[PDB]
Amino acid sequence: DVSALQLLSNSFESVFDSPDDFYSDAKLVLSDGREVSFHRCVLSARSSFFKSALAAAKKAVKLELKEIAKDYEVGFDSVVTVLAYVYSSRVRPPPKGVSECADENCCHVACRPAVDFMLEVLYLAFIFKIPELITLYQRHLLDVVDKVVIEDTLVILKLANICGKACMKLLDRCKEIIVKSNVDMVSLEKSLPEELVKEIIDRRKELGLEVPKVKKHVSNVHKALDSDDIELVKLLLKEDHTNLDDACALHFAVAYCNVKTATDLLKLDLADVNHRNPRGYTVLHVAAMRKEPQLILSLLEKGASASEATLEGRTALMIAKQATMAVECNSLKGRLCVEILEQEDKR
Amino acid sequence: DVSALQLLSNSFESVFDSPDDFYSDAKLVLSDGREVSFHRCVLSARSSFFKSALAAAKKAVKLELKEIAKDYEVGFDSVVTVLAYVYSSRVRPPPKGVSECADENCCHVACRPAVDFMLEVLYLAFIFKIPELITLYQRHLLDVVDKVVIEDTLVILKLANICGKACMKLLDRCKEIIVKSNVDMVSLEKSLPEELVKEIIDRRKELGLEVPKVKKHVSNVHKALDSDDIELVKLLLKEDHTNLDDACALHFAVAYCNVKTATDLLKLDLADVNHRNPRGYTVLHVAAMRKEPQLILSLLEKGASASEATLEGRTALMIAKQATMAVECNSLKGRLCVEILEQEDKR
Amino acid sequence: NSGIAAFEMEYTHWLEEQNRRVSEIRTALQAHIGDIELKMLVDSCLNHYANLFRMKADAAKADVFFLMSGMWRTSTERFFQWIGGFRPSELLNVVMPYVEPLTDQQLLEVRNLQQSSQQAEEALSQGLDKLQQGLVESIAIQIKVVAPMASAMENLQALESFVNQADHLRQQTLQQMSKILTTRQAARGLLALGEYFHRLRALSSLWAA
Amino acid sequence: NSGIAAFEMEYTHWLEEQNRRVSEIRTALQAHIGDIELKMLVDSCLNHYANLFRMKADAAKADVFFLMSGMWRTSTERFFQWIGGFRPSELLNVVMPYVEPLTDQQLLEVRNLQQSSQQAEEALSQGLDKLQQGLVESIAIQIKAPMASAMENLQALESFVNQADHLRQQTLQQMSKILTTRQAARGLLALGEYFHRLRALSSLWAA
Amino acid sequence: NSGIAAFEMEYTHWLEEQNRRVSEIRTALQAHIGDIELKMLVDSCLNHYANLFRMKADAAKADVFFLMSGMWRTSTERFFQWIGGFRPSELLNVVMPYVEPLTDQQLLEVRNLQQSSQQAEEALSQGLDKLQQGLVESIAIQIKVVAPMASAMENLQALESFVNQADHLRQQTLQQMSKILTTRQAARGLLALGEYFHRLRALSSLWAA
Amino acid sequence: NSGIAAFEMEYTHWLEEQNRRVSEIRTALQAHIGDIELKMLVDSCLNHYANLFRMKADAAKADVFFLMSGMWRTSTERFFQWIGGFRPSELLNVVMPYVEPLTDQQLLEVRNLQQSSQQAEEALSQGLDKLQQGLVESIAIQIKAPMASAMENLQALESFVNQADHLRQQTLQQMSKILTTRQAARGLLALGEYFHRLRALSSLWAA
Ligand SMILES: CCCCCCCCCCCCCCCC(=O)O
Ligand SMILES: CCCCCCCCCCCCCCCC(=O)O
Ligand SMILES: CCCCCCCCCCCCCCCC(=O)O
Ligand SMILES: CCCCCCCCCCCCCCCC(=O)O
Ligand SMILES: [Zn+2]
Ligand SMILES: [Zn+2]
Repeated sequence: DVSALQLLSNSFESVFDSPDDFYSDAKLVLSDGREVSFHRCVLSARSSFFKSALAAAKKAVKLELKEIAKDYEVGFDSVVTVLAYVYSSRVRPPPKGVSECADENCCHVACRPAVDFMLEVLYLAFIFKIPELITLYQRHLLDVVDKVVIEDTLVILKLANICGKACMKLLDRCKEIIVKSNVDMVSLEKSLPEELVKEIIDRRKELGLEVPKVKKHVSNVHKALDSDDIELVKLLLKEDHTNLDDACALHFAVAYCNVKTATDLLKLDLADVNHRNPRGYTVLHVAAMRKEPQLILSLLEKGASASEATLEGRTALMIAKQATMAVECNSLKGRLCVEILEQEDKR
Repeated sequence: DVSALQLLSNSFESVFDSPDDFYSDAKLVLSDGREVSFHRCVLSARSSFFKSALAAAKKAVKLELKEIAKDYEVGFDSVVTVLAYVYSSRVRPPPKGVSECADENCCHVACRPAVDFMLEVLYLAFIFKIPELITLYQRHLLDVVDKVVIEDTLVILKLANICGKACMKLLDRCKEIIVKSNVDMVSLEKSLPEELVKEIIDRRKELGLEVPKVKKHVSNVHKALDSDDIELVKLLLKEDHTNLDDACALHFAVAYCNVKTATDLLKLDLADVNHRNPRGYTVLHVAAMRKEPQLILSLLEKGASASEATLEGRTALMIAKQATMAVECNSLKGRLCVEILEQEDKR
Repeated sequence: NSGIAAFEMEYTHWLEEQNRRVSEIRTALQAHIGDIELKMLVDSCLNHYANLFRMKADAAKADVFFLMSGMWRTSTERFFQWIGGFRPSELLNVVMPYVEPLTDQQLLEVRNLQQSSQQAEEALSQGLDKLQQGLVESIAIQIKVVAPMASAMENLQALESFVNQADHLRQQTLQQMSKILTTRQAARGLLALGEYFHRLRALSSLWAA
Repeated sequence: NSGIAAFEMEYTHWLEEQNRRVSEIRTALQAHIGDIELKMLVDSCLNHYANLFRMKADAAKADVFFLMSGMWRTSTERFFQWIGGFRPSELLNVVMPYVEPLTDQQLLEVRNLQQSSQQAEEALSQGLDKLQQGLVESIAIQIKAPMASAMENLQALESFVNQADHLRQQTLQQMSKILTTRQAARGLLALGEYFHRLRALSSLWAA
Repeated sequence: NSGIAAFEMEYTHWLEEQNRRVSEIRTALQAHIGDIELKMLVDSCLNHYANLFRMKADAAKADVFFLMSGMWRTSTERFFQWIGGFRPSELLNVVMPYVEPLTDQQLLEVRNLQQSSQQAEEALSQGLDKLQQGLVESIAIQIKVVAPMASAMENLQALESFVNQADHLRQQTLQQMSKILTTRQAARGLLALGEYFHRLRALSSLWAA
Repeated sequence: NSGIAAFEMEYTHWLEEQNRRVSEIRTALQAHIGDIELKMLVDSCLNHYANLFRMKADAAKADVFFLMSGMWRTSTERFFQWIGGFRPSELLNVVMPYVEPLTDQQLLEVRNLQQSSQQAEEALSQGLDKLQQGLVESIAIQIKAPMASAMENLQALESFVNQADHLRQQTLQQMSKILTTRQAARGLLALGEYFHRLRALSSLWAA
């Protein structure tokens, strides 16, 4: 009888909506500081993970999310959605702004905020061992992954590996997408664990694709830029074995290295700032992807052209808009960054 | 989706099936002393009565059902059924023996155990304020009452009046069934509250049905039997104005009076034992219905004939079988009465 | 006086015992116990009233006016006091519905008892009126003149005779009721009377709140 | 109820002061005084009765059943009780031979006082009897709205006691206004000796 | 002896300060702090090693044999003992992979340092061997016959001369490493060396469990 | 480590009792006493060496590394320490002039024992060199299985030190069986004076 079942669902959803009025006996604390109240029986029945955790904690109950789910920092709205599904078997939608970016032209289907929200909910469903939610959100990400940019597909693949064997479809799809694209070897090495890098290189070389080796001196420059050794890169360039254009040292410093290192690299002025890379991004594009205001300001004070587009036709303003969520324009890093970019573009 | 709701129902049914494993925080104790462990959140959500009672008890939580009910003694299987429906939203059939009588020819659709179980569940649904169970079991009793003996329809009408306005259809059907039959005025007065008897008599008068005036001497003897008198009735029978057979005093003493009074009135040997009253029941049939072994043994040792049948053709054996629950023939007064009458029939 | 203090303490204890015997008869009626064990309790209650009348006669041997004044009882019963106690015809009417049903013989006997109680009540009332007029007249001449002891003793003897005869009438009314009714009927009526007195005292407490 | 204990103590002290006032008038009457000396004793006796009436009203607010019971008076006195006190026409008959000789005007005034007081006494007695029977019946029905009836009937009893005491003092004062000084003193002397001998008699009897 | 007691307590304090310094090195390296503040910690570490060598020379004057025994070091370190310490060429080889990447100039400088260290090591080893045969031969004579003190005296000075030369070789090796490498590379190499020594101490504990 | 403190105390007392037995055998040889008492003194000294080897083996169980360092001996004797003790071939060279005169048969026996002792010493010294180099490399790799290797290598060192003490006992037994009582006594006296002179000379570098 579906009516009585829906009445049960409505009653428990009303319980979740006001847990103090229905004898809430436990609390789940997030990484930000906020907390969600929940009842021990419901989550001891719906999930095996919480049953084991609660039986171990009992040997007013607080559960630290940063300890049980440790491999991915999840937000508040994702935890709210997962717990709402646990109580009422109903997928509660996220509030406006969280799963939407700051680009009014973006449909907010594949932009970065929506991907991040979907990742957080899928990881929560994996940690809590809820197979139906896992399958539903894995299907969501498999439907959307074909439109998201490759740099975010890297993060999707990372989290798919975090979920182990429960997300085989998503992991294989992301691996195929990453293999088919022309991702730099340094990006793979600095974005994925050693196992994934080895697997991707083996699968790429097995398919007969172009897997060029890294120049030894260029690799030396990259590790020097990774160990905060500006004087090392200087002494190596004295040898004239490498050039900053062929090594893309600016792209590396802006993407992965520290802010002060990239600043010190810019203060030497021995590299074309508007130079591109095999993926087609300029230094200003990587500065927009990082959302670091000091890099964008120092690049604009050095002549960075903001009117250049990528291979897909996307400019720096679009990158800044699609990297920030709509909450910040409706840590003030994203907001400030996009504001500065907009100001420079209008000038 | 239906599958998710079914999974919710299954999880909470498993919760009810093992309350100590899922952190049970409340205990409903029955009238006998048995306890059922339940959780405060589920019943605070589904039942508003339980919410108000748990909110007042919270001012280690136990609820005495004999006190918040205090209007109808309820067994254990009916309480289990109501709590199982509260948790999992599905009705669970009682163990065989609770809703079945000792008559192997009875289909156990309208016999006394089934009616008693249905009434217990209906009263529980009324007290706990659950309208779906109220309507369901009101439907079951309405579908069944037409094939039940009138002496049980009296109890059904009593419960329908106790259960307030939530069972108007049941109350109206029971009143119609009672006023249609030829139930004596004394039985109505002693089996129903004052307002119900007044309403029934008003209906009987306005519907054209006859309501004979109570014979002043018959009423005097009935009050003497109600006051446990033994010496006042010898003067009323010595005044040549009343008559035990004319007043059915043996039937009255066996049906509604105490055991000692009926035994003494029978030992006076001043009335025909095999006399049939207006309804058509002998003293042996009334003794079998009352389920008191002393009356049956004293009747048989003095000459009570067991081969007579009532208006519907049912003999005393069928009544003694159909009055006891089946688990008792698989308080031991029912087993005692059935076995005493069976052993006496063997001699 | 020590006699009145003793009277007030004994009367308190009488009320306590009345409460005990009424509660015991409640328990006995509720357990539907047999007539034989019940009759001893009935006779105990009647004996207890007999002891009340005896002690009232003893108290009268000390201060007839105090007993007649009713000031040792609470306020609401005083509306029904007549020559040191209650008026039997009304208590009989009060308890009549609770002893019912009565047979023809019992109804005739009780109604005849009621008539005899009524005639005795009128005769005692008239005798009291004549006595009190005689006291007015004898006091008037005693104070007008500037024998007195003999007249005092005679008038106290007359008051003592009145109170004693009224207590006799009360005791005879009780015992005659005990013969016109069966044990069961008598128990029912005595229970009604006891509850009447208890509710009356409770109401007298409500009027003093 | 400390109110009744307080009443009994105040009434005892009233009796002592009454004894003092009777002694002062019986001593001044035998010394062949004039008018100044016999006007203050009467003004003080009258004030003392006024204080009696105030104290009786105070006791009446505290409790009515005890006051009506007359158990604060003596047996002899009791034989004369009527709605919380004595019957004025009989005490007037008692004192009449001692306030003689009266003039024709005084005689007519006294007889008119007697007729008016007799009619008021009869009407108050009948009203109290009717009230008492109506409360008897209402209590009988109540045992066999009740609180409202309780306080209304208690208020009615208090009101009747108040009107009877009022009439008592009105009769007092109109006598104090009709008569000259050399008439009231003889009546007060007779009254005082009457009460003292009556209390003596009662005491002697009670043994 | 007082000198050896002082040496062992002083060495305890040296070990505690080495631990603290390492704990500060790693912290600075992780916090990605700038070169200027890091250079103070680097030269402080070198000064601390210099103080170790100075105190070792002082202990060597008191009892050269104890210093050569390695008892003041843990058991596992004794497997690498040579005239009071570790083999510089092997510790440089140990730390080489962690200071990587080296420039071509740095690579030539380090391998030349390695060759000079190896030849100096061989020359000191041969000198020590010659000392040991001269001591066996000179001691053997003293018992056969019934100058001896003067020869023992020169022989005590020869042992101290060897340990002094080994400490000088160590200080030159440290100085050349501090001159070949940048501040960050030098810090990385010192970090590798410190973790190497700490892991050796942990293993030395582990063999005694 | 209480075991090493106990070892140092036992070895000190061993040295004093050794000094007493050397003095007793000195007096016995110089007085040219008969073979029986001298043989008892010989057996006492051999038992004392056996007790030294037993206590050294026990100390070796506690800490093989300390025993191998030879630090527990005095500084000058350390120059002659081969695998945890003295080299038998060198002590034989020391005593050669004092055990004279030897017969031709005794000379042949001494030279053959000397060749066998030299070969065993050389083979064990080579084995120790191999052990030390392999431990060096394995520790170097481990820092740059570890527990199992630690246990196996501790067992290997314990076995080597036991085998060296076995050689010491075997050479002592063979020489004590080859030599007559008087020659053995004179040789033991020479050996004891060698150690006494070594300790005395060592004392001057510390005083
Ligand atoms: C068997 C008796 C049944 C009840 C009879 C009640 C009617 C009799 C009335 C007299 C009761 C006497 C009790 C009053 C005592 C008293 O006034 O002190
Ligand atoms: C001016 C006074 C003339 C003589 C008056 C004599 C009678 C006066 C009556 C009024 C007072 C009655 C005394 C009774 C007091 C009481 O009942 O408590
Ligand atoms: C910048 C230095 C990096 C690491 C260099 C390791 C090679 C130098 C070897 C000398 C280390 C001296 C520490 C030993 C101290 C001692 O023997 O007492
Ligand atoms: C009875 C034999 C007499 C000849 C003795 C010759 C010397 C034998 C040397 C082997 C024993 C060494 C004694 C000390 C051993 C040690 O210091 O560990
Ligand atoms: Zn978007
Ligand atoms: Zn059946």
